[PDB]
Amino acid sequence: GKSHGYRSRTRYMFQRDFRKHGAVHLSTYLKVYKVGDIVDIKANGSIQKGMPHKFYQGKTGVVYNVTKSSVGVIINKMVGNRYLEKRLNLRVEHIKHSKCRQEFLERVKANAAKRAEAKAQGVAVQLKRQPAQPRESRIVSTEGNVPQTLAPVPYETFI
Amino acid sequence: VEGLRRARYKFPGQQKIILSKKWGFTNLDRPEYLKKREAGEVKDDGAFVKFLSKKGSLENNIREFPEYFAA
Amino acid sequence: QKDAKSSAYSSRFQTPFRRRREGKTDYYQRKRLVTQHKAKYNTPKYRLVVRFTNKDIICQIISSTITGDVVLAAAYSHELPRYGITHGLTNWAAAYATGLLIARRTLQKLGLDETYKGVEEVEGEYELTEAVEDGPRPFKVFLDIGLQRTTTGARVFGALKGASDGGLYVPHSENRFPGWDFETEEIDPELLRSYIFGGHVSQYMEELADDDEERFSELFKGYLADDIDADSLEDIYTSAHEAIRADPAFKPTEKKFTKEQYAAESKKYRQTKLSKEERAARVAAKIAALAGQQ
Amino acid sequence: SATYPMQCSALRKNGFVVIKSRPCKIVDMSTSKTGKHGHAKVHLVAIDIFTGKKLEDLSPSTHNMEVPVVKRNEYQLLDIDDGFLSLMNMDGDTKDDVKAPEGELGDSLQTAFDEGKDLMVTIISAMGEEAAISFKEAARTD
Amino acid sequence: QNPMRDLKIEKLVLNISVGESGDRLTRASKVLEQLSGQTPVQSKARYTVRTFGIRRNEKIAVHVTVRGPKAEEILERGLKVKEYQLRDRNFSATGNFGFGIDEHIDLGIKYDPSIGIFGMDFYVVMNRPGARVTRRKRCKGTVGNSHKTTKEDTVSWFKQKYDADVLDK
RNA sequence: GGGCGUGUGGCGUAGUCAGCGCGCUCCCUUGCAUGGGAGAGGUCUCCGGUUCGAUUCCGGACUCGUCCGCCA
RNA sequence: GGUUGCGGCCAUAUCUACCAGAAAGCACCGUUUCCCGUCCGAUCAACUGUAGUUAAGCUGGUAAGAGCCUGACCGAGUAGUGUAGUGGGUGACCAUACGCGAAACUCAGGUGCUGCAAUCU
RNA sequence: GAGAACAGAAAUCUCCAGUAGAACAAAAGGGUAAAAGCCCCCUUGAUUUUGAUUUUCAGUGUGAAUACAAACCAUGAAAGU
RNA sequence: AAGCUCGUAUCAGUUUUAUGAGGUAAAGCGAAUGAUUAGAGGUUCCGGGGUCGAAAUGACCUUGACCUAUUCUCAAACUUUAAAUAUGUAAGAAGUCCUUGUUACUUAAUUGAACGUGGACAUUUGAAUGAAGAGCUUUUAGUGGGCCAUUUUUGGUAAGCA
Repeated sequence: GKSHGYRSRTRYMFQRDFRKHGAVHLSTYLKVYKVGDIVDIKANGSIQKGMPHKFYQGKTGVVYNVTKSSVGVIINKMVGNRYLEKRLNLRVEHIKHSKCRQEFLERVKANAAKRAEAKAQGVAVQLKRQPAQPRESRIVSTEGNVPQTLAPVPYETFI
Repeated sequence: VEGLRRARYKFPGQQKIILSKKWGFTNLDRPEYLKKREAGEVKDDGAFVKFLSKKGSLENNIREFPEYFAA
Repeated sequence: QKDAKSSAYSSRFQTPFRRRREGKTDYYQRKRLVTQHKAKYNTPKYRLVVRFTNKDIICQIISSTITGDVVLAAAYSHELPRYGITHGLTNWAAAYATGLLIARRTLQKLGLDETYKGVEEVEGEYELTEAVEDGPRPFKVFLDIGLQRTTTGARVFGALKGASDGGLYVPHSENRFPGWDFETEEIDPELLRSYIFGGHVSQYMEELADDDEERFSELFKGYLADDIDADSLEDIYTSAHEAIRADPAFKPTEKKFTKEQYAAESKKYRQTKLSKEERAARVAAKIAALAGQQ
Repeated sequence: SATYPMQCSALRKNGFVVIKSRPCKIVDMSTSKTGKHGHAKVHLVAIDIFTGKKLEDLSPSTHNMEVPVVKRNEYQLLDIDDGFLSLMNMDGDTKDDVKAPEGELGDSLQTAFDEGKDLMVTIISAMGEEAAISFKEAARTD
Repeated sequence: QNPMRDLKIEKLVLNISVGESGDRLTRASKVLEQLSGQTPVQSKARYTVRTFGIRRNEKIAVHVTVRGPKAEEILERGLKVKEYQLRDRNFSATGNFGFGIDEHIDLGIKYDPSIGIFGMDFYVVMNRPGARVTRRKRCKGTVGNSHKTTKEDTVSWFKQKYDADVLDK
């Protein structure tokens, strides 16, 4: 018959990695999570308690509950034609903070600093990001850079 | 070439007979292998040949391959 | 030819942690010590780290951060001459005095010393520093004995007893103290008090000085050089205890020099690395030497 | 439980079955198709272990038949008196509840105990009734 | 050079394999106990072998470990039993050496008719000072190459002390 | 073609991850009848795996004996 | 800058073979009355810091060293791949257009950094 | 790998090398080295009370599991589990 | 189908930026597991066949193993490495910063946790593009035999086959 267990098809997903097996380092236990933090989920195969299901591997969610050794995380799961709210109790070995959130907060504080310093002059702050604009005019010189003519190479076996 | 051309009839599909630019069953070219074997940095094996490298311990590189260091 | 390791072995080998390779840290014990209840968010957990080397006892109060461990206060056994203890700097009572010193020092620098005076009149009874009402809780600290063996009579528990009588709230039971009867599950207080005041070394001093005098000159030579007899060590432990309860303030040494003054001599004495060009010159000379037909 | 179900096709020769609430041991099995379209029927010929009677039953192959639990146990004789054997278990337990065999097995066992061999007795349990089937002699540990 | 490179006997281990449990085992254990002055330890069988007749875990051998000058004294008695002649094959690559002897009568216990006759295996383990580095729990390390005991050093020590000669084979 | 069972000393076979009995060959004892004790005799069909260990647990292969292979 | 205690990252830190180590600190080291544990005070426990030693541990250096780490316009815009055609070819498969882009190999360099407290010519 | 009477291919003892090439009840795959393996000591948390959550999923049931709360316990020096 | 609450948004089968997760394609085997071709150098208290040897833990060849350095070819249920395409989250007003209130939680401790009071920051309010209105509810029909094409792919010699 068919087989769809709780950890089916999780072979390479829950292998550890090359040459970093063994016990886990103490930074994962010394990291501090608060309610509202945004965290990434990546399971550790060395810890069998508090494991996430294989669906939530690589998923990103929001902390809603902090307990003794675990963290409650909220994920949005697509079920059919809508998203449902899923609450997960995961031990802290299987989560880490999302770095995109802290990058955005750094942008927020630097952006507020720019607005605060330029408010003393009113110099059209222009605080929105802009994407890659087309590159403008330039003059390239041939002083020591005379062009070299290239041609297609004929065919050879090369074995 | 005639032996390979006779052997090609026993195979399905299309095969080509190409005269390689390499020396024997090695992977260097003919003048590259010639300018390598004029120095002592090649040394024969049962059918193949072992080559000298600039890496490794100098004691092993001198017990093997003596004629190149005999400069 | 026999003790040879392949390149495949050395490529697939995974090294342990550096402290495990040095054999100094039990990470299985460290994880259970330094981790915190996550609902106590940034609350530090404090370890009384007690380590026994030859000729020293090291007591520290240590919390853990990601960038490394942080020490509130440390107390070594080699600063006991300031309090009047000159000989036996690693005996069970020296461990007691070091624990008492680090307890009084931490409560002084935290300001929790006018309350929680600890056990002023010591008798060898088993009790913990209980919380006084309508005030702050006592300072809570946990042992880190490291790789040292737990054993009834070991002096890590003497350091524990000294720190507990100094006013720290350290959780412990009494079944590892000297004087614990195994069959009758109770603690004998007078033998523990004798050990606090050095009875086990003074009784040996008497029972070896009465018969074997060459041993009494080989060991306990410093006791004869400083005329310390068997009965006076009890009162010098008492005077050391009251000197600790007077001032644990930890004046450091004067260092006799500067950091760069030590660094000049040690930088002169240390060996340096060989650069790439002189390494190439060395191997060219070696090729011209042995492979140059002698 | 004392007894457990099984399928007729799952049964095979030298196995135990329950026929008419008797522990029986099969000697013959034969399957014949009922009709060309239909399923085959199993005809079972078996012998009761205790009484030796021959009992037969035919059933559908997919039908489930009852199967007993039969345990064979090894003991040493102590005495044969009044038709009741007295046996001795490993770890020194003793039972006298077993009745002596009544046939040529019982006669041979009685003569062997009279002339003084050390006799090893096999007694079987199935569905709450107890009997002795065979005896040997201990070649070593005399 | 040589401040504390001096070889010494780490231990002497005396092994008797009676091969089967019971009265012999107890008699061999009594012989080992009276010879050592210490109670001996019996060792269980790892696997069942029919040809030997052994099964798993019947304490088929008995052995004792003696350290110090007493071990040196029993080694003196064993060497005077062996007439201070040992094969070159007896020594090992690590530097440890052993020999096997028949009966304790040559050792001089004297004979009781009950206790029987049992031969012995003597094994001497040799080390230099500083061997605690491997044995201690904290900061366990490996011993350096120069300080290691070897076969040539142990045969030189066995020629110099005990004024004995080794056989060429 | 498919499925099931089958191989143990000459025979009957039994079995815990090779035993007896009757054969065989000797010896001993005592009829009316005997009986006892020794031996020679078994790659458990074969080959692997598993297991401390496999007759025993499994897989593959051989032999032999069975039972089906139907409606059009 | 050396050393110790507790660490963080967990080989640039490991492994092999040699060499060196002032001071201090670690270490080996001396002992079995007491607590305690062993067949064995070897490990563990306790005592002394006394009788000694850098021989080992430890630290550092060396090696056209093994390994590991970093980089390259080195291989290679190669292999692979998203999209397109009433493209080629009997087919197998393959070119082109708009895009993305490896691994092995080769070469060059490197061989622990650092936090808290104490202590040191 | 090198040794030690009987003792040899396999009995017990000693040393060295040994990233797991072993073991963890069973199928297979993950995980584990001062351990999750082997040995020893003490125990019954394989307990009570109802909730929440994950998988299968209709976000029903059943099975299995996760993290807590309120008790009462076990173990250890203790953190804890 | 009936609408209801609102009026340009608590949107989007899309892109960019930042940040995750994956073990396929490819590649690799002088890297682990497994398969596999060929010689070379060694090991015999440590193999087997011959010949010379009284025999010899004898010799000489040969052939097998094991080791060492090479060499040829591979893997759906092998792997150090590792794409492309797909895929999670974020790009603020429900935000940021400052100050200090509550608690029976928590801390050695106004230490922290959560929710707050008061104050400051507004149209470039925090990337692009588009918005066709956005959000919400009730009720009920039919359907629950499918098939084909490109690409990936399984069984099969194959099939207008499954």
